[PDB]
Amino acid sequence: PITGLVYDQRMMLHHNMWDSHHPELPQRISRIFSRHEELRLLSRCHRIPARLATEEELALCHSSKHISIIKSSEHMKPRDLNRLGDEYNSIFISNESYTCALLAAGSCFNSAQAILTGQVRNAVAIVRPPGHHAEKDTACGFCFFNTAALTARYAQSITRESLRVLIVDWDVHHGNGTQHIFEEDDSVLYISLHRYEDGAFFPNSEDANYDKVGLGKGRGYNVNIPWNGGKMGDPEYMAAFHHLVMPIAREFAPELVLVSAGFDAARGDPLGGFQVTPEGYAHLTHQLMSLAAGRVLIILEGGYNLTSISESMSMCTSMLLGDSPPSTPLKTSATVSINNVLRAHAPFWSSLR
Ligand SMILES: CC(C)N(Cc1ccc(C(=O)NO)cc1)S(=O)(=O)c1cc(F)c(F)c(F)c1F
Ligand SMILES: [K+]
Ligand SMILES: [K+]
Ligand SMILES: [Zn+2]
Repeated sequence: PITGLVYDQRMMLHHNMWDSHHPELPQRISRIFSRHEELRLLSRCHRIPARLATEEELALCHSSKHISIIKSSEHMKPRDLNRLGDEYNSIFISNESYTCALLAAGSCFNSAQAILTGQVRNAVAIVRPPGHHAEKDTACGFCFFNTAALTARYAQSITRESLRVLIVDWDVHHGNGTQHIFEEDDSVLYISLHRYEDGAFFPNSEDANYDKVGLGKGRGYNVNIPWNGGKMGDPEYMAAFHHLVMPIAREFAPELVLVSAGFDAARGDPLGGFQVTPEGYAHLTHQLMSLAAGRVLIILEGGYNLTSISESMSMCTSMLLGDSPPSTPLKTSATVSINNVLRAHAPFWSSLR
């Protein structure tokens, strides 16, 4: 009945040479770690060591070319780091970026290992850079390799290839890379909540809309819950979990739950525009703990208000440790969104009928 925690300050070395105020700050992870200490959560966890992902583990989800190109940045001069970064959508690169992305992924592998070997029940991974925009063949949106996707495949690689993994992605952005990597896969259920605004919200693709339900054997195993019409918060997220995430997840009956846990839907986030509270994130975590015999790994993705993400992710760890959850009409467009997803997925999930 133990909660694992992974954090390594080396992941702070990834930085933006040209704009030291870029919102994907090194101190994102140290602020979260400090708040865990400050709230006396750290001493209640089992510390799991960070490690580098291997290049063969990266090949679970990424092409050898993508791996080689990102690895080549390790010794690039600033001019070439700027040029390579600019070939992607919203990427900055320093000489330490590749190392840090390996550390983020390997830390989560070690956390998934600790859960699956029974050394801990659940775990939290305070990692950067994030992962969920990363595609098989390209970097995107502050992400180099798809940490959560890789962790799902790593978990399958040490148990069975068809181990049922649920990925709940509550970062305010669509995890396009995660969706694409698993789009034909019935072993990995991807559920994303994200601001959409009819394609105007980053990453600006109709791939994030509710009618993208998966392909082939994966049809039904991709659930997009897209928000339109401005600011959402706890009522909308609790409703989406009650009508959609939890009924589908229970029917899927995952053997492992990964949370792509960006905290940029948080109150105070400058990039998400939403108002999910730390208590709200606590309740979302508490709900997910009812799945997979409690085998839940929470993985930091985005989230840019340092105070918001520190309080929100700490509230999640508090829930993993077994603490009692803390203590409103939906916006009309949120009801429309939830009903659109319900109609899209009732063909595949009996719990929605
Ligand atoms: C496009 C916009 C949404 N951004 C990129 C982004 C990507 C991923 C996440 C995330 O959290 N994904 O899960 C959050 C933000 S930006 O930060 O505001 C931004 C930063 C810059 F440095 C720029 F030069 C620039 F033009 C710019 F738009
Ligand atoms: K998401
Ligand atoms: K899928
Ligand atoms: Zn995000």
